[PDB]
Formats: sequence, structure tokens, C-alpha cells
Amino acid sequence: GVFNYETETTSVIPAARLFKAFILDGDNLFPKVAPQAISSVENIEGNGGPGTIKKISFPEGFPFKYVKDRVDEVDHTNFKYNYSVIEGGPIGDTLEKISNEIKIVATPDGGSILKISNKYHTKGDHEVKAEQVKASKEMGETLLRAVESYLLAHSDAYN
Ligand SMILES: C[C@H]1CS[C@H]2C(=O)c3cnccc3C(=O)[C@H]2C[C@H]1C(=O)O
Repeated sequence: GVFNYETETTSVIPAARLFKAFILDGDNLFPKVAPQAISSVENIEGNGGPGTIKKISFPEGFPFKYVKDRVDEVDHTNFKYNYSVIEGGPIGDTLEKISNEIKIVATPDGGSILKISNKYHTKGDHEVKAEQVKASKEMGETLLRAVESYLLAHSDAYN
């Protein structure tokens, strides 16, 4: 099956700045600002364009050791990022991949919202494991909030 889980996260950070930092520079920021969520991010192949593979490692204790993610598309002006989880972590058993689409939109007050869709490709009619759905929500919050906090503490970053 293909099962879609969506999130709408409100952020006080303006959209262009948040896209530049959180989406396009998380390989740097995530291990820096959220080491208790992500221990390292390593480029595996590619230069950041479509088809680029990276390895995200998690600190010891988490159920998973790593995932490999693939960049699908980046739309720099519309603040849209498409990427897939293709190996490691939850990939195995009845789950083949997670296809993700993130879009950051400005809000009237000058902040932003992140529209997040995670589409899980599972075997047949097998559902996504509830623990995965939960862990994904937790990770997204930890990472976004940590980058937000960094941006608010460092006004000269990503202007
Ligand atoms: C670097 C790796 C980190 S995990 C993940 C993540 O949890 C997340 C959650 N909510 C919105 C956006 C995102 C992410 O941009 C991605 C980034 C992901 C990747 O680019 O391959």
C-alpha cells in the first residue's frame, strides 16, 4: 500500500530563512544543534542535487542506527523539498521506502508553516507500524525546534 501521514508545523521563523537553514543546511545544523537526535550526517554520493544520497546516523540507544536518504527534487523559490528514505532504520520487513514532500509557506504574521507528507510504501495491505508514525513525529519536532532555537540565538545566521 501507500499510506500518507501529514503534519503542519507552525514556526516563528520566516519561510525563506527556515528553508535555507532547516531544509538546505540540516546536514550541518542537525548534528550541531540536536546531537541527541542525530549524531552525524555524511554525504554518500552526489553533490546535493537530485539523486544525492546521504547517511544520517542516530545516537546509540535509538532503535535504529542509521538511514540513507535520497534527494528527489528541490524547488528553491517555492520552498519545496522532496526526498526519500531508502535504506536503514524502518526500511525492512514490510516497508520498502518513505517518500516525503515538505513545503514551507509564509504566514500572515511573518512566520511560516511546514507542510509535511510522509508516504510509506508497504507490502500489500500491511499498515505502517505505529511506533514509526510516532518516532517520525518526535524526530521532526526535535529537529525543527532545535534549528529554530539556533536561528533565534544567532541573528546573523542565514540572512
Ligand atoms: C537529513 C535528514 C534528517 S531527517 C528528516 C526529518 O526528520 C524532517 C522532518 N520534518 C521535516 C523535514 C525533515 C527533513 O528535512 C529530513 C532531513 C533528512 C534528509 O534531508 O534526508
